[PDB]
Amino acid sequence: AILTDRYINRGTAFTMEERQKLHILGRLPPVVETLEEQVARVYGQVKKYEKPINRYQHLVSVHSTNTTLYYATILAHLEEMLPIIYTPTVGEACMEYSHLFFRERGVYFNRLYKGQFRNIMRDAGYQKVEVVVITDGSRILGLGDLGSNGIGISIGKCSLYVAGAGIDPRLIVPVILDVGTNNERYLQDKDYLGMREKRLGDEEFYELLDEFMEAASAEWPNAVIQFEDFSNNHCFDIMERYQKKYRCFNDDIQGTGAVIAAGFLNAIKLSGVSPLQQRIVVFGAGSAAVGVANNIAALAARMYKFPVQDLVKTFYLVDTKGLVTTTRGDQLAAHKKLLARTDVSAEDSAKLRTLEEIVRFVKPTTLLGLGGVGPAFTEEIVKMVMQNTERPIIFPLSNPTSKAEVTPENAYKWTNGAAIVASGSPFPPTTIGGKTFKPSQGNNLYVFPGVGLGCALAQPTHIPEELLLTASESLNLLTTEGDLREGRLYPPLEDIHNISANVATDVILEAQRMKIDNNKKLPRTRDELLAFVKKAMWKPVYSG
Amino acid sequence: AILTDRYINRGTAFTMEERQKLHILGRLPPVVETLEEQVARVYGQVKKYEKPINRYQHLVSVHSTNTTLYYATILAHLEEMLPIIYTPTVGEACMEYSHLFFRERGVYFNRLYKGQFRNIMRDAGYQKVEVVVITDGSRILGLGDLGSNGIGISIGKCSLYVAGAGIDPRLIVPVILDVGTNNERYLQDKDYLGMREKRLGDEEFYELLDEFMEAASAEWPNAVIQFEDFSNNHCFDIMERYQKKYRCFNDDIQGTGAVIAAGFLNAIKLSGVSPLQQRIVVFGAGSAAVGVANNIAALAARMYKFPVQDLVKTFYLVDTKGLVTTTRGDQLAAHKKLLARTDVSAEDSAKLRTLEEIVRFVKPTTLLGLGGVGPAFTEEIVKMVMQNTERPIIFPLSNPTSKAEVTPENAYKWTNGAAIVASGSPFPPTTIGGKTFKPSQGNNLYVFPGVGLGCALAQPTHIPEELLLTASESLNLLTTEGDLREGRLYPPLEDIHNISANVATDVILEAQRMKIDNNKKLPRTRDELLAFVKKAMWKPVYSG
Ligand SMILES: O=C(Nc1cccc(S(=O)(=O)Nc2ccc(OC(F)F)cc2)c1)c1cc(F)cc(F)c1
Ligand SMILES: O=C(Nc1cccc(S(=O)(=O)Nc2ccc(OC(F)F)cc2)c1)c1cc(F)cc(F)c1
Repeated sequence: AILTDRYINRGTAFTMEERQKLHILGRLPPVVETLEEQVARVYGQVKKYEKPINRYQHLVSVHSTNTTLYYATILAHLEEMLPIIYTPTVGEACMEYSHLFFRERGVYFNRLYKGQFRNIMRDAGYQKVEVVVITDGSRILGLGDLGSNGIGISIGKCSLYVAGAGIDPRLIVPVILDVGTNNERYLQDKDYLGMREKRLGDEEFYELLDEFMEAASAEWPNAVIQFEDFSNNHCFDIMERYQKKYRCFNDDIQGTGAVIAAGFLNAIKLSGVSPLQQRIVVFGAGSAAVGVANNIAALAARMYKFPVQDLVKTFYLVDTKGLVTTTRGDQLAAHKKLLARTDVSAEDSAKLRTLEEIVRFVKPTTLLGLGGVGPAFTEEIVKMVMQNTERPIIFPLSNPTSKAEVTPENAYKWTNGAAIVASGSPFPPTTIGGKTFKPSQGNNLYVFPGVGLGCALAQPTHIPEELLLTASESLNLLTTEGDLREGRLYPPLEDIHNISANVATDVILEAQRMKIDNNKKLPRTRDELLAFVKKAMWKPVYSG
Repeated sequence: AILTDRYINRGTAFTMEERQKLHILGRLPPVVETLEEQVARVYGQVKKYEKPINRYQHLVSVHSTNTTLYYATILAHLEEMLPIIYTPTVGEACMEYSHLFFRERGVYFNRLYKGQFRNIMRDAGYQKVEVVVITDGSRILGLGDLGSNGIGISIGKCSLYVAGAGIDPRLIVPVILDVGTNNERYLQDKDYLGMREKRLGDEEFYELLDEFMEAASAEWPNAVIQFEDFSNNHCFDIMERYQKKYRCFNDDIQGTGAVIAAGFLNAIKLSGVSPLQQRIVVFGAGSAAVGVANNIAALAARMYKFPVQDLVKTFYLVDTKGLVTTTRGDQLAAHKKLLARTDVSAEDSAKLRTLEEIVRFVKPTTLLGLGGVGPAFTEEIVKMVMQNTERPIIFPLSNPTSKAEVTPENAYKWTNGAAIVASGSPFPPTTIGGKTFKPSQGNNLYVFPGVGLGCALAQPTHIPEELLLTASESLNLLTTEGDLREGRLYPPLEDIHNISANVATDVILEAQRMKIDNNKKLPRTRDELLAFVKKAMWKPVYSG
């Protein structure tokens, strides 16, 4: 009952006296270790494997045997483990090694179980669920439809709430809504265990997802519902359909913009060039890219009370046709109209098509890379931004490292260390003339865990944009005057518990201000509330 | 309680109606599979890995989740899985990947627990244990001292009793007696979890092993104790110390000789050249090699009632100095004296040192490779044996494939298909002139499971040499006139359950004849007893 229960198993951390008392003497090799020693040992076992997928496979066996030791190991080595336990290793494990998720506790829905969703949730036998991560395996980036195998994405995401914000590992639920797959290999694969049919149309999709939201609201009323890795045809419409009626958010949309805005406003503080003096090229004009721009504007308005109209005029949106302007002659998509230049002539628009000529005309102080079309921030373009500011802000956020607009190394080299860089991936430091530079990674881990922990404690009726904006500001303000002097845009990733507790505290205070909080037990003053939030967090230490 | 219990979990083999009844609908992806389908799926998952160690790692995760599916997969693919789940992959997993055994149910003894062995066995909480495999990690071949990590050897060996003879997986216990290690890397390794000291001397070794045998005899009175992978300094002395007093055997010593004798007498039947006409070079003169020779003699005496003295005179023993003779001038080790030629002059002995000149003088009809010194059965030597018999019997039994005296391919090539070959490793078939040849593999799996199953049912007071000799004869007689016409020396490995049931039946009848059997419930006639033994075997099928 002790060794075989992964939540209370301590393995070699059981003392000789504990082993005798628990009648497990001789069930373990004789060495007694501390958790710190067990972590160092597990870290050596992980590094004995060269390939990410094999490191993940090892970590899965640790999680299945000693859950405290698993989470202890992730927190000791967070920056290094992140690429293994989530993007991009987790999607590779879903696509080709889906058996790595068979043993994990999750919930599988499909059309065959229509009208039974509530019964299936009841039967799962959870207590006071706090977080539910749901995907359909469609993929936000629309690469590698995973179908049913998308369960691995929900499982990996749930583990980041536990590690990042101390969501108790028993109070989190990974969910796959299998509405089919358009993955041709899977549709023909004898070993695919999911619904063997093309993805359902919107009407049936929403019937099943409505039943899921309603069942969850009734059976898991304390839960936050987080949408993960839904395709663009659904992810925005899902939030529009449910944001007011259920306690839900989408990390890809709302988390990404909260994190990027926080980093960007710290880049502005370091740059010299204040927010109304910034001239920002937004390379890429999808709904997501425009969402990030709007989140930057909203955050600058909150922190500084500049008129938002004036902040929107700092943005120069570039789509596949060129600079988005009112004089260009095309009918603009709704999301592009708000950021469209009104101050550029038809004749100038005609000559603003390539990024090099747009940069030469706009004279930007910032390049935001949200383009997903490879390395567009060329040496020539970086050299022109150096004419417009002493401290170019360059954010190559497109993933992976090959789709990225520019390497941090190149940005630092070409600017001789002047570039302020945030990345969507970890990069090693660059040294120029004995001076060391390292990009700030805008990882989504900075925001979703603290939103999850704040929404779990506060029990708000719903998650309005105010709570994401509060989380974005909280994150910005956690970057210390010391961190800022060393060129960091974010508090350090390894301090994620403190980050999450602060973000959670600020989200709770906002829910309290709006009177949407249903938990009347919580402190209503920041210092006392922060102390309370920290004590509520589950910690990967042996407890009893 | 259902999915999380590896003994009753069926995974996708639970029907839709079962999943609803058991309240696990939505705990599994929706496809329902038969066990045969699950086996094909697992077999594909195993072959997705290139390296043996990675295939083993996958099979460990299947065993931890669905034990019935694990054993079903091994039995469907036995010949292919054998090298992965035991020798030589298992020793590599012990040496460098010992974490693969952490989750497995075993028992760890050492000097720190002196006087507690019985309490530790009681606490392990087993019912009516049938088989116990114990090692100290010293290694029969004295390569790669594993210390505590030798637990993996006992675990792999126990799984071969379950797969080979349907020992119920709940009624088998893997044991490590950690009496230290002489592995210098381990003694310095911060992550070694065993007793960090050089191996104990003989007096303390036997104090601890005596306590083990006595504790086991009292707490697990129905068990057979099998010694596995003990070093030569102890393995023979252990059997001398315990064979009469406890229900125990050593598979390396007693199993190997039983299997090789059975194959060799079938090679003699195929050869034309009858046992008293055979002239057998025994290349290698260790205790083990001489044990095998004596087991061949004892089996030929039992099956054919030739005087054993006359069979012993068919053997020409070759040690590192040359042909073992009474006229050679050295003082012979006790085990070499029995097989020493008395019919070779001092002057002939002086000129009988190289294997090529011994073969030229002896004119053997058989070469037995038990030498462990690489490829000594050269083309020239094989060509000389062709002068002495139409059907040379060539047995390169030294492991691994590099220590082997000759490849089966070479033996078949050089003899143009006339060679009768048994190997200690699996080999692919060889085709010569459109005719296909494949060596017979003398795997230890043919004997120990059936001895374990016979001794579990019969509950003999002890395991005298009569029961091994009976098992050796049983195995020989299971090679059908059809198998023999196709050149096979052994019944087919994939029929291991039937083999084990027959071996077990013949062992029981022998224990009954000697009146050492303590189980009075068993049939005493072969047909009825075989039917009973088959029904008692655990089968990897879903039962309830
Ligand atoms: O926990 C058990 N044994 C253990 C033996 C050495 C060490 C440890 S540990 O917990 O201190 N470290 C550890 C663990 C599992 C890792 O994952 C992958 F390697 F197995 C990796 C490290 C644990 C255990 C659990 C059972 F359910 C049954 C049982 F008989 C033993
Ligand atoms: O058994 C479970 N799920 C399962 C899901 C798909 C398929 C199967 S299976 O049993 O039909 N096949 C299978 C299994 C484990 C393999 O090992 C390595 F891949 F996990 C390999 C194949 C089983 C299970 C067990 C739990 F303890 C909790 C839980 F939530 C689910």
